[PDB]
Amino acid sequence: MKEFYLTVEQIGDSIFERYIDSNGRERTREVEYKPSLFAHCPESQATKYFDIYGKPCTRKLFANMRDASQWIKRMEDIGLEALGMDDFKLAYLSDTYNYEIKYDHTKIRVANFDIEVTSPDGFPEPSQAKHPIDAITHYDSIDDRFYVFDLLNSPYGNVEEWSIEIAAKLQEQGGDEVPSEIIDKIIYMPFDNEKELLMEYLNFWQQKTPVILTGWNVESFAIPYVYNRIKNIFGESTAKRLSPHRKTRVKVIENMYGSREIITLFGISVLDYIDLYKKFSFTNQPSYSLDYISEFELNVGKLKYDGPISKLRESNHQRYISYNIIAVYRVLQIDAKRQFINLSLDMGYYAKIQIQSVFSPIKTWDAIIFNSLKEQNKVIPQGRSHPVQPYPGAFVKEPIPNRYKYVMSFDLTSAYPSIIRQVNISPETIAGTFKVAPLHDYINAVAERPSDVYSCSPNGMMYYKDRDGVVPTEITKVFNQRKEHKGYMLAAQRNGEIIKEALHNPNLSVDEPLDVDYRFDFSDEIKEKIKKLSAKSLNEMLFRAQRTEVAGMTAQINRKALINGLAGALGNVWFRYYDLRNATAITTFGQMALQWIERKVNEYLNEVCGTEGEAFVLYGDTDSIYVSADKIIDKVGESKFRDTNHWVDFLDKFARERMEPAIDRGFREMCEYMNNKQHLMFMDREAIAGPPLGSKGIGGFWTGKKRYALNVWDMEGTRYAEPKLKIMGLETQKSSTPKAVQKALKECIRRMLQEGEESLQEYFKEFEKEFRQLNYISIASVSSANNIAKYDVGGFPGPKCPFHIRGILTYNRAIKGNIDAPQVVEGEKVYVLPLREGNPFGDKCIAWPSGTEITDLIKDDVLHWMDYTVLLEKTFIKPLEGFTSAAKLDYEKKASLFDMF
DNA sequence: TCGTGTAAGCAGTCCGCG
DNA sequence: GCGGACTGCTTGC
Ligand SMILES: [Ca+2]
Ligand SMILES: [Ca+2]
Ligand SMILES: [Ca+2]
Ligand SMILES: [Ca+2]
Ligand SMILES: [Ca+2]
Repeated sequence: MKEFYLTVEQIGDSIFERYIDSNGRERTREVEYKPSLFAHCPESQATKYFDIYGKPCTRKLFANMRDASQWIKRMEDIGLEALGMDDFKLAYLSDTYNYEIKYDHTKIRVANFDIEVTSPDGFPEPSQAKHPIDAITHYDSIDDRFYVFDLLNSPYGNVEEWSIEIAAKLQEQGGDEVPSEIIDKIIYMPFDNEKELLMEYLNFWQQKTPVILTGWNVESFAIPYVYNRIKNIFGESTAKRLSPHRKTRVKVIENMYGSREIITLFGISVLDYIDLYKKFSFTNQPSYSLDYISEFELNVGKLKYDGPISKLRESNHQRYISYNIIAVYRVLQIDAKRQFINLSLDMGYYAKIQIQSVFSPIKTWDAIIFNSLKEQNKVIPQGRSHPVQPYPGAFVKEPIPNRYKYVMSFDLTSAYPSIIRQVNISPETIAGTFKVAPLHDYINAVAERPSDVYSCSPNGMMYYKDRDGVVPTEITKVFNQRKEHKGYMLAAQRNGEIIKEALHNPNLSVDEPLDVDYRFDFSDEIKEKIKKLSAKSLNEMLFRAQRTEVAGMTAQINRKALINGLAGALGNVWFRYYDLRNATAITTFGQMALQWIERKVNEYLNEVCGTEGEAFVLYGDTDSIYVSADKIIDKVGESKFRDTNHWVDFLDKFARERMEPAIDRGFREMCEYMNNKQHLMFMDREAIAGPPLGSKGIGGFWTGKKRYALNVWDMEGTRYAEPKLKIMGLETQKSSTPKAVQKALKECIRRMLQEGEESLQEYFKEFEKEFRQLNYISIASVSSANNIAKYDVGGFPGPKCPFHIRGILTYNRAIKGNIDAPQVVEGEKVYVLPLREGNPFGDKCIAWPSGTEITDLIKDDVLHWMDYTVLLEKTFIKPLEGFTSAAKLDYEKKASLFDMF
């Protein structure tokens, strides 16, 4: 097999590399790597190295890495550019792995771990590590085993061994319900004292040294706690054994307000799953406790126990250990679904970076572009300092607030990357500038043609047409990967809809789910077999189809994010290729493209309808248009349609055979106008939306920019078994809106779009009547909580104190004197409830940590004093009034002359 | 919230508005 | 009460 790296580090003048050799074995080596950097040289000096602008360079070979770094400093002192890759480990990987890396994940040691620490005096701070580590569960991907280290004797209690037999039993048998599929994979090790536990853990770690290290909050809690606890008991040298090279660094992570410390373990790649989830999931959750996320992702019930976690070990050690094990398994289950580890490895090896660098698109693209340029003997420019400067972004059309009955939407495939490719936007393809006219002059095609030689953006920039820039070249490669995975995702989605239809008529039989590849549209033979299957088999197939769709989603959406991140990075001062000329070239072209195509679509539709000046495009944001299809339907007449699916077919055909060719013609003209390198503006139909045929549903509505709802029958070629709501911006989509309120608002919208005014009125009346019965957590608002200390004046709200911070201050007064009560953590999320006048808490609201029950000390009082009237008005009635007034509809029945009977 | 970009919505504070 | 200036938060692209 071809060799591949596992980890790489610079330690002084040495590269430390862990890698898989050609026989599939893990090895470690120290290499005295001699880096090269570059300086500009005279034209007369023969060379094969050139900078990205074609200026010749001399290569400078250094005796060591320190000499290279010192040379960079002196070049700054002199005032001359020091060219080349200044991150020497990236240069090392580029030299050592000069080929597309093919990796074998089965050879990569992926460790998932979690620790328990009993603490009687509050949260056990990792920087202090003053309490014993009393449990570690460490899953190893190569062994496929859960290694359990269990402390039986502690100053906080002596306990009996954990029982695997009780652990396996149902909760109803008094067991812990540790999943049967992992029972045989547990290796249980009890210990008489903490010193022996930790010494054995370190010996185990030496034998099975993680390459990828993950878990939940491991970077912020488990790793620093373990490091500091070992450091406190044994000293620094022993704690450094967590690093295969015995090197660690306390790393200070800084943000807008305050900073925190993590421990860098040289030769390990830490990918904290909470951070993977936050970057790659595209959710925004009210809470990030493992319980909360596991319930959301897997539909598993919360791990239930009695009393505080600080007393769980002494009261129920059995459950304490089982829950530690299950917690590790839950992360593995989430990854089996979301496949974020697989993604990180794919992207990391593609870029040739430390795997943990996948969190940084700037680092990722720096590596990709460096490797690409190096292939041609080209030399990357030195990074420079730039002041942060604002620049313009996208155009968003102001919609007329209204109901919109029939709607078809269209948007550009990978808009900004497509613009980069079309225009040929790259640091080294800049050809010059032209005299800019107002944007509307380009939009309306009255401005003079920018260039007869170069490819242009309406911000004034001109680009070479003879050759592709490195940015277009590399962005295309990742775009092509994205396209492949999106294909699999959409096929799985379409396959899912087939199964859902079949589920209307399940067969009374005993059978098996079909062995199929859900990434490809089901053949006719598979469809016929599906129509004969039982509900059990069909539901298992639906589950598998949906898991395939999720896998495709992860792969495609994060590749989309990477290429969009390149366009964004051009506007970040820390990017080697930062250039506001290029950043603005993209965004300004985008504004033109949207408004240009709005004009073209309006022109086309006025032509087919025989009208003048009519606005068919009702809305657009960045790269999208929403087209009113009422007149198209009305030209045929609703009476002529057999059912809903019939008019959906008709609009689908109209979009594909009439609209898209017209859009394409419009964009081809624009490409010629701007003299672009290649026509790549592909604006495909997204949604077909409308009310069910013969209903009183309104179909859709807009309240304003970035705020709308559509009843969708077909999305990017997926024809739904049941209509699906596309809701954007509205409160149903905001993590701040209470859970039960999101649900109620969604049903209100569903009724508006599908059933009509009278149906909406019936539901409103019932919700208003019953909502006080809802569980307090389900009706609590949510907010991130920053700057608690800033607004805290002697425990009371200072000037301009935000509402949610006021709530936290209220909470803090109510729990004062308790070391056991949960503390609100700066920067994390809180639930928030309004309080009625004259409550014992002395203020108008209270807040507590999200994803948790409020502490028993105050729960009963909070419940008694909760202001249901304010809650309802703020979270439900106000947004609903917004929806209904926009839609020209009433949520309460108005009086009429009929009432007199 | 360490980690690519901008546009833009709504909640709430403060305070003007005769 | 509603708006504007402002902070804070969050979402859509
Ligand atoms: Ca725990
Ligand atoms: Ca798009
Ligand atoms: Ca059937
Ligand atoms: Ca879009
Ligand atoms: Ca599309």
